[PDB]
Amino acid sequence: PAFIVNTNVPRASVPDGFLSELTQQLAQATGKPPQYIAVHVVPDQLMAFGGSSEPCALCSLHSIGKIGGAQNRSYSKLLCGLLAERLRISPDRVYINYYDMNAANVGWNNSTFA
Amino acid sequence: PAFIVNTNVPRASVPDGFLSELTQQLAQATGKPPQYIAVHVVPDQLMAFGGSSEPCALCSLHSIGKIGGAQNRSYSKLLCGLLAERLRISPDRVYINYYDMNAANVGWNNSTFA
Amino acid sequence: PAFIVNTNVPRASVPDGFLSELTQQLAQATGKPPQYIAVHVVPDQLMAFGGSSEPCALCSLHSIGKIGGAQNRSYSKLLCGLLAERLRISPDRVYINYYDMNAANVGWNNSTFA
Repeated sequence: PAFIVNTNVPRASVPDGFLSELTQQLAQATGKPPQYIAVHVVPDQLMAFGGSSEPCALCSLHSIGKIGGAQNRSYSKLLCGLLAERLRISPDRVYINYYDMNAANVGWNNSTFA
Repeated sequence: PAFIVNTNVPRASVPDGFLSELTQQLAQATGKPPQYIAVHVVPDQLMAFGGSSEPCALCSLHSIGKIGGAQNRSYSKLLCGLLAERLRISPDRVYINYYDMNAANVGWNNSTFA
Repeated sequence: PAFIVNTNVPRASVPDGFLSELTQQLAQATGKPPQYIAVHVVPDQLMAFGGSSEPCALCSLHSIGKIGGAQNRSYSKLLCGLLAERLRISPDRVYINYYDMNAANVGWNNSTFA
């Protein structure tokens, strides 16, 4: 799974250990080994949410399965909670797009997961 | 909706008020309330379009509905127009990927839209 | 087609010519003229893969068709090879997501490709 967060929060406000925390919580949430979890945080962005430049985030979670109605509600509580606690972003200024990827459509290690 | 523009145009060439203009025009075009429109502009990128490093852009528009053949043509005229007027990017050096998101696959405010 | 690479490798480690090499090889691989290939490299990112911050990459390849099981295996061999040779990224620390776009969902030149 791959989790990406783009935010207008500055780099200095991203705590040491945040990528490691996301890796662990995402492994737990998705049930996938942490060795397969990729995380990417992009601070200092030029962004607005509802016209406003108050802290906000646009995110994505891509996974081969483990994506669905109940699972995605659960992920959103988890991830919005982490963004609120660690980056001081209000959950109502976060979008997370969930993508259920086909294994044939994910490249890794010179081949695909199919 | 969420609109992301990645461009090799430098930051200093992005005019003041650009994120607000995007937010407004996208609310009008999509019919969505402006409080739900998110916008993200990423200048100074290392990019090429058709092998050339002349001004170009790669963009995305994600929306829960309001995506389709005619609607996307209309969006592209609006958005290419704005990139041309405000960033001086030729419309023929812009790609815009459109995504119709299922409500269950968009997280916001600790839950999803489903 | 549009190919995006996000990496923690620093900007100074991206060799001269790399966007052109990508453009050329992708044109050959996809069969699309190079005039229609866009490439975007994003270095110096805050990323972890499998819990560690050795060189890694998260990439995407969007194309109108020319996406499928065998094709995508072939693209991954090519692209992981290039990231290994030019950026010194181990192919087991690369994910590439492949998107088969509908022509009506790709904006260009004030309209769509439909």
